[PDB]
Amino acid sequence: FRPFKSPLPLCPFRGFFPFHKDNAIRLGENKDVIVTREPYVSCDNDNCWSFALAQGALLGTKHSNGTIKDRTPYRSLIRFPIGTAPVLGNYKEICIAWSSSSCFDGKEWMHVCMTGNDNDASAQIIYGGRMTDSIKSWRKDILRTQESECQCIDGTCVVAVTDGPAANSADYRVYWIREGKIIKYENVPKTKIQYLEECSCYVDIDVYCICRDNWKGSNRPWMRINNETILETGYVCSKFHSDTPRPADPSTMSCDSPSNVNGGPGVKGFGFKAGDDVWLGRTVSTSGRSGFEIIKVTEGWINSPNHVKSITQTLVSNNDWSGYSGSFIVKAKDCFQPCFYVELIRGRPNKNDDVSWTSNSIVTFCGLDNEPGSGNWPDGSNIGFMPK
Amino acid sequence: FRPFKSPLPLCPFRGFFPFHKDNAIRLGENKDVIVTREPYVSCDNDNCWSFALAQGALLGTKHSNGTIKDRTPYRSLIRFPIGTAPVLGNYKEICIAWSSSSCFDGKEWMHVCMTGNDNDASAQIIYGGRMTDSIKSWRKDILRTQESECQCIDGTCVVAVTDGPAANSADYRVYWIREGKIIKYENVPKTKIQYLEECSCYVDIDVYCICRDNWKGSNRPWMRINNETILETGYVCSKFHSDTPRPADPSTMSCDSPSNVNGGPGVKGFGFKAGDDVWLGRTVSTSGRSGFEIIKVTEGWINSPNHVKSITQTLVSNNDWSGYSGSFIVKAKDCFQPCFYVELIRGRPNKNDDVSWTSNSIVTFCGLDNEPGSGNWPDGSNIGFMPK
Amino acid sequence: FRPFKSPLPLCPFRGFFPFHKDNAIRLGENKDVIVTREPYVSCDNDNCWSFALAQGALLGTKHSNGTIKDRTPYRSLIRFPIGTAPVLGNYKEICIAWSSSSCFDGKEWMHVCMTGNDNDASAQIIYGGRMTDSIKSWRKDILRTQESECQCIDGTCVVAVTDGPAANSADYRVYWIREGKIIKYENVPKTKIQYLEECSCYVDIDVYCICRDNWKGSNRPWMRINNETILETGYVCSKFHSDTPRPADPSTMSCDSPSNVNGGPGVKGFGFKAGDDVWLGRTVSTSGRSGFEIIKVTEGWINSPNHVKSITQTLVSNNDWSGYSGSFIVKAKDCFQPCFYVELIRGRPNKNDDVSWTSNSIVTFCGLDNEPGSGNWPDGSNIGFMPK
Amino acid sequence: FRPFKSPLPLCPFRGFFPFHKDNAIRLGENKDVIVTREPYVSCDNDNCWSFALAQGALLGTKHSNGTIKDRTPYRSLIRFPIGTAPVLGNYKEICIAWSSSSCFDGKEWMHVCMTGNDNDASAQIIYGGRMTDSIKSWRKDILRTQESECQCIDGTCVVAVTDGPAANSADYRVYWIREGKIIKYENVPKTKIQYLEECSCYVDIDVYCICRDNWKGSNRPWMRINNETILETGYVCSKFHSDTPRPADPSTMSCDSPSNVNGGPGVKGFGFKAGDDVWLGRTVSTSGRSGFEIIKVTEGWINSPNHVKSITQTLVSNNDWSGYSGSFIVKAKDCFQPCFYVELIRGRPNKNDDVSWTSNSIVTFCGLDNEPGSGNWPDGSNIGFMPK
Ligand SMILES: *[C@@H]1O[C@H](CO[C@@H]2O[C@@H](C)[C@@H](O)[C@@H](O)[C@@H]2O)[C@@H](O[C@@H]2O[C@H](CO)[C@@H](O)[C@H](O)[C@H]2NC(C)=O)[C@H](O)[C@H]1NC(C)=O
Ligand SMILES: *[C@@H]1O[C@H](CO[C@@H]2O[C@@H](C)[C@@H](O)[C@@H](O)[C@@H]2O)[C@@H](O[C@@H]2O[C@H](CO)[C@@H](O)[C@H](O)[C@H]2NC(C)=O)[C@H](O)[C@H]1NC(C)=O
Ligand SMILES: *[C@@H]1O[C@H](CO[C@@H]2O[C@@H](C)[C@@H](O)[C@@H](O)[C@@H]2O)[C@@H](O[C@@H]2O[C@H](CO)[C@@H](O)[C@H](O)[C@H]2NC(C)=O)[C@H](O)[C@H]1NC(C)=O
Ligand SMILES: *[C@@H]1O[C@H](CO[C@@H]2O[C@@H](C)[C@@H](O)[C@@H](O)[C@@H]2O)[C@@H](O[C@@H]2O[C@H](CO)[C@@H](O)[C@H](O)[C@H]2NC(C)=O)[C@H](O)[C@H]1NC(C)=O
Ligand SMILES: *[C@@H]1O[C@H](CO[C@@H]2O[C@@H](C)[C@@H](O)[C@@H](O)[C@@H]2O)[C@@H](O[C@@H]2O[C@H](CO)[C@@H](O)[C@H](O)[C@H]2NC(C)=O)[C@H](O)[C@H]1NC(C)=O
Ligand SMILES: *[C@@H]1O[C@H](CO[C@@H]2O[C@@H](C)[C@@H](O)[C@@H](O)[C@@H]2O)[C@@H](O[C@@H]2O[C@H](CO)[C@@H](O)[C@H](O)[C@H]2NC(C)=O)[C@H](O)[C@H]1NC(C)=O
Ligand SMILES: *[C@@H]1O[C@H](CO[C@@H]2O[C@@H](C)[C@@H](O)[C@@H](O)[C@@H]2O)[C@@H](O[C@@H]2O[C@H](CO)[C@@H](O)[C@H](O)[C@H]2NC(C)=O)[C@H](O)[C@H]1NC(C)=O
Ligand SMILES: *[C@@H]1O[C@H](CO[C@@H]2O[C@@H](C)[C@@H](O)[C@@H](O)[C@@H]2O)[C@@H](O[C@@H]2O[C@H](CO)[C@@H](O)[C@H](O)[C@H]2NC(C)=O)[C@H](O)[C@H]1NC(C)=O
Ligand SMILES: [Ca+2]
Ligand SMILES: [Ca+2]
Ligand SMILES: [Ca+2]
Ligand SMILES: [Ca+2]
Repeated sequence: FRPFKSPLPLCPFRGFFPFHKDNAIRLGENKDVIVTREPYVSCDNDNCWSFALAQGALLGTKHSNGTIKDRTPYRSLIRFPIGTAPVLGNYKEICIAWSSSSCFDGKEWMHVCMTGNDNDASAQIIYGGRMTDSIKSWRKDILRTQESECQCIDGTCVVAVTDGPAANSADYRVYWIREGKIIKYENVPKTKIQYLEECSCYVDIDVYCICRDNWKGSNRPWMRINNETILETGYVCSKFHSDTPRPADPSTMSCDSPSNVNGGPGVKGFGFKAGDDVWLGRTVSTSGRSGFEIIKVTEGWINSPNHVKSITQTLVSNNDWSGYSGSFIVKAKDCFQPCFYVELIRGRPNKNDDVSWTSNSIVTFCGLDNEPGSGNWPDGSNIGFMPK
Repeated sequence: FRPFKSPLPLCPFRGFFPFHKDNAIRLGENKDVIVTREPYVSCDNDNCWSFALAQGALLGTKHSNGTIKDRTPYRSLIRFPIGTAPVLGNYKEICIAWSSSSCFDGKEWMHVCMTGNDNDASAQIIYGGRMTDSIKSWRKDILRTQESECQCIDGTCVVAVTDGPAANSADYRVYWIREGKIIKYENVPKTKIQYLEECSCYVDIDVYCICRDNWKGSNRPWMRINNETILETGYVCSKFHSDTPRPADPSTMSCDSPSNVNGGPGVKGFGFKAGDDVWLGRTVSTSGRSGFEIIKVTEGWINSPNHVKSITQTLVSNNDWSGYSGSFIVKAKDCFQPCFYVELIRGRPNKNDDVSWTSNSIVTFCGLDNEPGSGNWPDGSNIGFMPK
Repeated sequence: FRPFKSPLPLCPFRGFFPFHKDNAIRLGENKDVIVTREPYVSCDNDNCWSFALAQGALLGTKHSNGTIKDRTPYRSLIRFPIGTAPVLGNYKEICIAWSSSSCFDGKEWMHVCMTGNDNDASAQIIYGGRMTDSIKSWRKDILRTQESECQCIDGTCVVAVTDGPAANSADYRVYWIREGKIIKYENVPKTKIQYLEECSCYVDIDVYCICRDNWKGSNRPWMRINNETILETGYVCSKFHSDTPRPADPSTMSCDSPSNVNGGPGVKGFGFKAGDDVWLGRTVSTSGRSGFEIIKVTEGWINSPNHVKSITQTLVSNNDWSGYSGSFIVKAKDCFQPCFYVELIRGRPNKNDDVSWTSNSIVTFCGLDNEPGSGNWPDGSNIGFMPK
Repeated sequence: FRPFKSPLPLCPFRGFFPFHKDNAIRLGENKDVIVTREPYVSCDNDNCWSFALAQGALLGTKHSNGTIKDRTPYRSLIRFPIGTAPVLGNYKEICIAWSSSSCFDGKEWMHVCMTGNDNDASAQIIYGGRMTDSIKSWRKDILRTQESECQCIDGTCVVAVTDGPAANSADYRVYWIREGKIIKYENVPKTKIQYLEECSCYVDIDVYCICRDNWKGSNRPWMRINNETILETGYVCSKFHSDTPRPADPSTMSCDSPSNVNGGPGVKGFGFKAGDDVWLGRTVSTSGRSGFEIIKVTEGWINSPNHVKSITQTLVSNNDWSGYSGSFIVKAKDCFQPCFYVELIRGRPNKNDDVSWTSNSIVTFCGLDNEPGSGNWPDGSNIGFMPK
């Protein structure tokens, strides 16, 4: 018997520390590793797990040629031990999916899995391994979800779902799901947020989601959500923006609207509110998906003339490829510890990755109330050693 | 402590949704995957599992040459995580078998495994991992069983077993087995059913089995069974037939006899009675094992002038190979959810699959009381990429 | 909490039925499988397991060349799921060993593992994964044990151990071990038995062991043992002998001494006393390790003029290689079910197995009180397909 | 519910016996095995486990070229079943690490993982799978730890940590950690010990650590520690030294200071105090990392004119490569059994290992109060068979 996960505050932290790293591309040199992208991490009562969207092919085989393609019927959400490379001998297949989210409610896993035609997709809700509910595409344009962990409070899980065009109009919703049954949904208000995709969420009493505006905002949109409703929305105030591409630091402080510059295409990313301050992950490059750093911006959560980057940890050098990044939480004593993963994409379309496939490895970090050291934890593969 | 599975009704449903897909042939390009055919799915209290008859060889090796052959001593029933490809690092060997059925009674797994010479086979009954009973061939002509899950109610498992020629006379029986001990059997009445093989069964209070007539019927025979006896028998009334080959729609309504057209060879398939209606899986082709669709036929379970195909979901295109299909159930709150798998056969004898082996992948779907979208989930292998 | 295994009688049986088969050599064609020999089977409360002496090399690699050699420091007792091929992704290493025995006492596994120099070996006793005791070679000539499961009654495990020359003098002992601690040993009386090695044991209230005389007896020596002492000894009375080599049927009835013909080298084998009758496994060939059959000899356990082979099941044809065979038991309701495995050796020194390695696969059978069918379950590998 | 491990005495023993051996290099001939070094063993309530620092590459692949390098971001502490080779299908990734220690407190695993830049490393403390605390490099010169198991008494784990130069000044500390939270640390007194690295520890009521002086001592430094503080320190009195390199036997008795001869570079090793006597592991060679033997020195723990080598077991011949060695304990009834592992390094820089990689296999031994036999258990690989 296990209770449902509760609404705990975020633990205090002052830096991020290297946790797990899978070295999946390096370890895939002899064709053992499953091709993936859009990885994330989520934990149950006992263990943290790696999740990713597999491509139904082994890295370096002929079927891996062309895996830059985002949506195929051969993509499945898979789970494998955290920090391990995904191989046929260690993975589990969760569901057929080209977009997904997963979260553990304290008793069972819930997953949200989208698959099917772009104009007629459906999301399958899996709870305790059983398919319990579904969502039908209502805008017939790539029904899609977080690509990282959802969050559950007192038995009700909250997940962000989008249907509609990129870089233009589109519907953005939150769904509330309890024991695998959809309870209700809300259309996200568009008073502030103009575009929202690929939300990265965590719990700090309430659920906070920091997402991707792929049209007009180089600043990230966000929502605060509880077990019943959407409480607040906005864009991250920080004049130091954290999407990619983005303007050079320092840029504009826009708490209530997109920056209206360098809006697309964006990249999935995350952040953590801490009092009036905010921590934001971002690529080191302002233009491309290279490097990864996390910054703390003093008073960055609020409207203030005092935004300053008080801390910058460079975790993946700008000479190394990155990709999506997302938040996850780990229960501590009476608080949730903030953690994140970084997707390290290798292959197409990265300049000079002369192989025909596209895949990734993973690195992860967790927050502690201690001072960090420094290092660099990139994918580490020599692309010239790899089967093409 | 777990109770025996009970006689629950089928859940309401109005469409089928993509669940798990293993992409086993694609993932087998580098010779990691075990050669199989006749797969199925069955679930215990905690997990659903893939089962299949392995061929005692890895795909693309020299020993895989000629695996079109149905019965050898090197075939074993194996189990592997649902939606995963079967590899040496993840499989379990259940028993030596070239025909099988498995079901979980709420406490333990039962398996029925036939092996040996065509004219002197025996079925081994395995219960909780121990060999507990057996059936000796009494007609000395390929003693054989469902190739999908059996069903257990209140501790008594029911399984269909056949001994005798194809496309001609033969004995068809149901066996009742409790904690691995055979309690009784009955010869299936031949008042209506003329041929019965490869039953696909599920629970809707009672056990319903929809099977394969490989001689005179393009319509499928069926039985309703409880923990003690056979309650009813017939052929599916639907004027839209669901075996392969079969006449073009619309055909004859034959509730009580084979259609007497396009009788053989047939293919293993399934259906679900829903009130007076029936859902039937079938190949898209009326002649060959290509494509897969499921249809709902209004009043298709009964004698009626009003049969109409109210819903048709095309799940595997007619340009893609299919194969056997079968039902399985998953316990929900107070009902059983109807699900099915489709075997996607690649290799011999499929036209233009120029390899020497025969194997399959798996895709699965479950029923929900929601409207589905649309898509296509075929095997997906480029046969020209495969080791021959 | 689990009780110690009790002294139950053997279940009634009238035939043997195919259980698990690993097809390990066939599945090893692509170099995935660990080289082994001297396999056996033993079960705990929940599962049966395969055990074997690995050679510290993968089949078909350069390190597999020369693995006909019996004793090296690179041999370990390994365990893997019953009926699966042993691969790096599924095995467990139990202990360093070039001779072993294992048994489960109802609570924990005990293993006996010999390794080291031929003239200074030691046996390590492992209990619940901990090394708890040891036996030092006292004759300095290949201290060695059963190569199949030992037996435990009411917490005391019994295992046969030999030290000394082949085809000549030597010490034969039984050891009693409780929770991994050696309690006592006895030198086996030489009033009847003249040579004893590689005992195959089972429980029928008491422990019965049927062993290998490698010097003067083509008939098999046997012992009856309880939790304190050796109760009786003899040679199997049956005038149909069951070692290899052996005289043609019918031969001499020798209840109390070796046959004094075709004495060596012998092969590990087994049998089951059933009332006054006996079941004996044997190679089909009277000269070599080819084929496998089991016979029932009426009144074969006793001195009688009425010995007749009432049943003969041929399980591996004489055209196929066999090897060691041994008994194991599986708890049923209030009796122990008799089962056995057969080692199917491929490679050196088998005529026309033109490879440089030596390894095996496994097939297993269990007894039921039903009539069997017939079949053939040999290794099944085409040696010409194998890496040499 | 499990209690914390208690302060038990060491069991009596008079010799060491072969336990588990992985044969990892032999089994890695076909590129299945993960490249490692700095292995060790540690046990929980149920099982013993192998741990090692992986190099994020498979043995014999192009990424394995150059793995002699000690510290990279691609190194992770991994865990795999004891005596098995580490492969993608069986390993778990514990944390990112180029130096580590692990121990089980009776309830959960704790790990200490150092990674990052040489001049700015941090140690992450993992407890029950969660990152709970950290240590920041305070001397900015390769913050580092035991490379073998730490020890926990009554819930408080003790681990030795070093920061600073080799063969010169440096800080050496002990940290006390409880449920993953750092409680306190102490700088090790330098009244006797002048250099301390890579401590091998065990429990004999208190924690005893025997370590490596890499500057001035061919004799090994040691500490005795309890759940609150450092109790005593010294160098092992034995006039037979046990580091590598070292003077030939017999050398100087130095209980309170380094020998001041053959001081560096040293090698990680271990020993066990037994009354006034001491057991010491050492390479057979006095100059290089070849062979392995363990000696008992009568009165070797104390200042005495009577030091004599009463027992010498040669476990790996001087013709075979060895490497690091370390202690671990296994709970027996009311005492802890002393055990050890030996790292068997193959590849660079070993003379005539003409491959581009560096890796290891493992062999292990445990102490019993019985007389041992003799044997040789080296790595066993033919380096000429290996992919380079
Ligand atoms: C939603 O959860 C509340 C409990 O959580 C509190 O209120 C939330 C809206 C949010 O602010 C959390 O951080 C708070 O901790 C549930 O409220 C309980 O309802 C039951 C039944 O009415 C009642 O017996 C309890 O007193 C309430 N508990 C508390 C602490 O107020 C509420 O039912 C949840 N709603 C849904 C739709 O599940
Ligand atoms: C990656 O694949 C491309 C494309 O392969 C072709 O189209 C695929 C959909 C499939 O049908 C393949 O069988 C086809 O070959 C490869 O580019 C092709 O290379 C072949 C052989 O050299 C050549 O005949 C074609 O003209 C090429 N087609 C195109 C459009 O460029 C490419 O070589 C593959 N990359 C690697 C590293 O193998
Ligand atoms: C078969 O099962 C019944 C219980 O199931 C009911 O009857 C079946 C035939 C079928 O119609 C199900 O859908 C029904 O739910 C067992 O009947 C029980 O028998 C015991 C012992 O006699 C008696 O104490 C109970 O009252 C009965 N329970 C009910 C609900 O009637 C019957 O024993 C089973 N038969 C066998 C051979 O196992
Ligand atoms: C698949 O196998 C066939 C048949 O192989 C032959 O018969 C088998 C039972 C076994 O004994 C094999 O060793 C035999 O070679 C292969 O067809 C044969 O190919 C060989 C080599 O080219 C040729 O000498 C024979 O004449 C062929 N035999 C026949 C009856 O056609 C076939 O090539 C294999 N397919 C693949 C893709 O390897
Ligand atoms: C050996 O086991 C007996 C119990 O088993 C019975 O006697 C054996 C020798 C054998 O014949 C079995 O088949 C029988 O079932 C133990 O006897 C018990 O001893 C305890 C302690 O003295 C006593 O309280 C019980 O009454 C005895 N039980 C029975 C059924 O007689 C005996 O202790 C065992 N000996 C050893 C050395 O472990
Ligand atoms: C199996 O091995 C033999 C022997 O290999 C030689 O001795 C071993 C102990 C080891 O030192 C190897 O490196 C040696 O090569 C092989 O027979 C040898 O083959 C080589 C190469 O053709 C030849 O130079 C030697 O003269 C042969 N030695 C002997 C004694 O015959 C044999 O070829 C191997 N078998 C296979 C299938 O590879
Ligand atoms: C450290 O452990 C002691 C108990 O262990 C004893 O003392 C150690 C220093 C060491 O010598 C061991 O070998 C001994 O077995 C803890 O002492 C207990 O403290 C509690 C709370 O004050 C008290 O109720 C008990 O009486 C003490 N138990 C004993 C046996 O004396 C002590 O608390 C531990 N200290 C820390 C910092 O955790
Ligand atoms: C092991 O690696 C060395 C070095 O490889 C070179 O440097 C690496 C960092 C990486 O950049 C590689 O791609 C480089 O090739 C190999 O030595 C090189 O061999 C190549 C090919 O023969 C040659 O062109 C270079 O001159 C060599 N470089 C040096 C410094 O020697 C070496 O061959 C590898 N060993 C094995 C067994 O493959
Ligand atoms: Ca943007
Ligand atoms: Ca038909
Ligand atoms: Ca003999
Ligand atoms: Ca030194």
